[PDB]
Amino acid sequence: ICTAKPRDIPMNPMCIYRSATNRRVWELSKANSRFATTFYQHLADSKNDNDNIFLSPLSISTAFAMTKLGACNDTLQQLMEVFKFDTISEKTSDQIHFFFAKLNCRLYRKANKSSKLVSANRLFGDKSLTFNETYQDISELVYGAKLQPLDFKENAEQSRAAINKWVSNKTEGRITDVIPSEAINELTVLVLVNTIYFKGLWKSKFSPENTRKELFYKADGESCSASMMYQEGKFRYRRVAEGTQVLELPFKGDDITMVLILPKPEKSLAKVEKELTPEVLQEWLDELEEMMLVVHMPRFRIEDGFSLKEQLQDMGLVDLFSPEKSKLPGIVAEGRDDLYVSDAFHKAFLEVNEEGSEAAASTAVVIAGRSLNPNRVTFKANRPFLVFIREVPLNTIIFMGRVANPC
Ligand SMILES: *[C@@H]1O[C@H](CO)[C@@H](O[C@@H]2O[C@H](CO)[C@@H](O[C@@H]3O[C@H](CO)[C@@H](O)[C@H](O[C@@H]4O[C@H](CO)[C@@H](O)[C@H](O)[C@@H]4O)[C@@H]3O)[C@H](O)[C@H]2NC(C)=O)[C@H](O)[C@H]1NC(C)=O
Ligand SMILES: *[C@@H]1O[C@H](CO)[C@@H](O[C@@H]2O[C@H](CO)[C@@H](O)[C@H](O)[C@H]2NC(C)=O)[C@H](O)[C@H]1NC(C)=O
Ligand SMILES: *[C@@H]1O[C@H](CO)[C@@H](O)[C@H](O)[C@H]1NC(C)=O
Repeated sequence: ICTAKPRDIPMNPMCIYRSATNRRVWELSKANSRFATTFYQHLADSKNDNDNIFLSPLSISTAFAMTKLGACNDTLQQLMEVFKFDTISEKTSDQIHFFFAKLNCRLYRKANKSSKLVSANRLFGDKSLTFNETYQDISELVYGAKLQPLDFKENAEQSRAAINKWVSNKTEGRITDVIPSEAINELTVLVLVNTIYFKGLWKSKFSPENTRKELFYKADGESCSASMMYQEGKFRYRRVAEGTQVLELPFKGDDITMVLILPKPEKSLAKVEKELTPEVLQEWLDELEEMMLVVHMPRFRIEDGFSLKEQLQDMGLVDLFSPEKSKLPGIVAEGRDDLYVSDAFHKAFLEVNEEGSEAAASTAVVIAGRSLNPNRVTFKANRPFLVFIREVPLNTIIFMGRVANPC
């Protein structure tokens, strides 16, 4: 529950780590964003400069915190480090989860229903096994993560298909193939899943009479018909250092806003992407002022889908993915120490139009399946701009991306 005190909810898991109440929530937002930034940069490195990039970093943190609940030692420590939970001012590693839940409460349970922002988590564990009873309870109590019994052992590729359809249902059709083909096997014990959906209407619309098809040129040497939108109004805006523009497009309500970032034409995104931090982002935010301006942005849809393994390994999640060293003895009943994350996937969808925006994303951590290779199917394109959908009052980057192809 959201309306509760720190001691009230007995959320003491197995392990623990070292290292008014509203300020906890806020410290976790700083943590989350630091992860978000860093995760973004590593992920950027993996991709081309001209490739699209979209994701919910909030989603990832959530799914990995869910996982954290049955972690121990060199798995629990790394989890806190990598996801900057070891930054929040509190001495115990089980205190993260009370605040994450409260953050989640603020995010997904508001009276202000200008824009729709929902989330659904769920554990899908093998049917034959028994899961630690405290584990289970906290999972559902803190995150809302019910445990659904699927037949990993026998009917494997249909349970892969049932988790995907579950995500699909919770993301209004947008997120369809979270779990890639052939990743859930006969040994798959548990699959931890997050889901976030957003849909907002602009605070000020783009009339559809003013949209114009104009052609877009890629770095390879190709053309596509972009659909530019147009509008004129007062918008929080700033031309910052190096001739970079930061424009903010608030949604009906003012609580959630889309924040664009475009570099001076000559320059690339790289410089800005390489120096991108939470501090940097808030600087610009504080700088912005109300301005009469003409906005031209595309009518477009981007979808991004990837594994988090290599990237997260790079930032320090090494034990968790390791078959020999991974430490997760709070999940099942006996302490099965053959629990290790095979692979973890993410998939996001962005759609911006005249009427507003729709964003969806999902994260699925898979315990003991296979670890497949990055399945890449995307093309490079020119002149990219960063997008960020954020919740103002609670300092959280919900979605975050780099649009690079508006067709
Ligand atoms: C994801 O799965 C959800 C269930 O867990 C499911 O949501 C439920 O869907 C039904 C839709 O049939 C919702 O019920 C609606 O309730 C109102 C009651 O006021 C009805 O008016 C409405 O029926 C429509 O109304 C007409 C009758 O005047 C009829 O002619 C129309 O054709 C139509 O049937 C529904 O009965 C229910 O509230 C939903 N929520 C829950 C929690 O159950 C989702 O559809 C599914 N989403 C996706 C994307 O798959
Ligand atoms: C489920 O996990 C809990 C902790 O995550 C385990 O219980 C703890 O066990 C130690 C002693 O063995 C006690 O000091 C703690 O107070 C226990 N917690 C509770 C709530 O009992 C528990 O052993 C696990 N259960 C199973 C079946 O494995
Ligand atoms: C891991 O942590 C538990 C308690 O936190 C401790 O008992 C154990 O010795 C640690 N090390 C290993 C290798 O398990």
